[PDB]
Amino acid sequence: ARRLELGEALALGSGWRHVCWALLYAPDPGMLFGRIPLRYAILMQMRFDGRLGFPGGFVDTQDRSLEDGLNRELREELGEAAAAFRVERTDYRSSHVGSGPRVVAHFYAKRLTLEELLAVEAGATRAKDHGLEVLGLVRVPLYTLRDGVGGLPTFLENSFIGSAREQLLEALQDLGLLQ
Amino acid sequence: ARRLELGEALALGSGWRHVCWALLYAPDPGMLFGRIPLRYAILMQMRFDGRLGFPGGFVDTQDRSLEDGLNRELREELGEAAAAFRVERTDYRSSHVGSGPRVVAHFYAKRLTLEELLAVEAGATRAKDHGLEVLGLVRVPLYTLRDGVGGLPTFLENSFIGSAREQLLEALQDLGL
Ligand code: NA
Repeated sequence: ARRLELGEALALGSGWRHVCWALLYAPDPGMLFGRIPLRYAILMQMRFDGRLGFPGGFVDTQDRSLEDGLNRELREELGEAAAAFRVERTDYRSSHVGSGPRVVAHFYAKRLTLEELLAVEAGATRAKDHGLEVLGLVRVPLYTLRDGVGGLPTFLENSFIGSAREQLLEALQDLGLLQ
Repeated sequence: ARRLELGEALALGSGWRHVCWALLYAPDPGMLFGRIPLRYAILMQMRFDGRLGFPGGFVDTQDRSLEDGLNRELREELGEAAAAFRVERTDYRSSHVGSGPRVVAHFYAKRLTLEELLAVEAGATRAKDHGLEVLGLVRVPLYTLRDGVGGLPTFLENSFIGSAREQLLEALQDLGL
């Protein structure tokens, strides 16, 4: 897909929709079976349309900026625990020309505490969106199991919204969250 | 993949292993967007290997029964709120046998109240397996969006464990989908 600089993405015409996406993650010393290290807890969401994506949403008229809407979309999607933290410009990573009509996507990534992250998993089922535009949260498995396939490689065979799969890969590399 | 009656599978030597799956569902009057009926809320686990499947698991020998073992497995995976109900032999649907691995797979379905099922979802992250063998719970979308693609058919392009996708399609056919 077509990478764009943030400023050129804000410059696009009035017929463009802007959509904001957050990778929310925290460190995880946990060990699966006491032997495979999780390394980090990273969240993704099953969308209404059967696809895996990131938390976020379309920025609306009364949004004074990308971040105020992003955070607003998160609270609607994840519930009150999202209020504990605020995704900010420093967390911004990239902007992409999405798919379909005139849509451009902004990708953020925000390190939390494991308690913060867990507190968002635990309340996510009382949110406005849940059971409607949102079907379920899952953690991205960062390990590859003994048969060579189960874990991350298998998990990437799933359906992703737009280009989420590519943004995820890029972010695990840039943030060093594998190997 | 062959189909077996229960007593046939229960006769088989002790070294054969047993795996038991439960499809938990509940009527959901909900309307997605105000326009698309949900009909039923059904739950699926995303297992540790990246594959989606029903809650369930292997029986160990401290499990007396197919059902104790199944019901043991659900408490571990979904938490305390699984105790609201017990999956019984009356909810048995079928059994299947594989090629290579010597395991019989038994399939169950258990009708909940919607509040029962939401308590299972709400309580799910305090379950022992959460963040280890279970990565999270999804609902199954039973609709198809206008495009013929978004919804159930895309949900079906995910990766699944074993006979889950099939077991789901089987259960949807009986329910009136
Ligand atoms: Na599991």
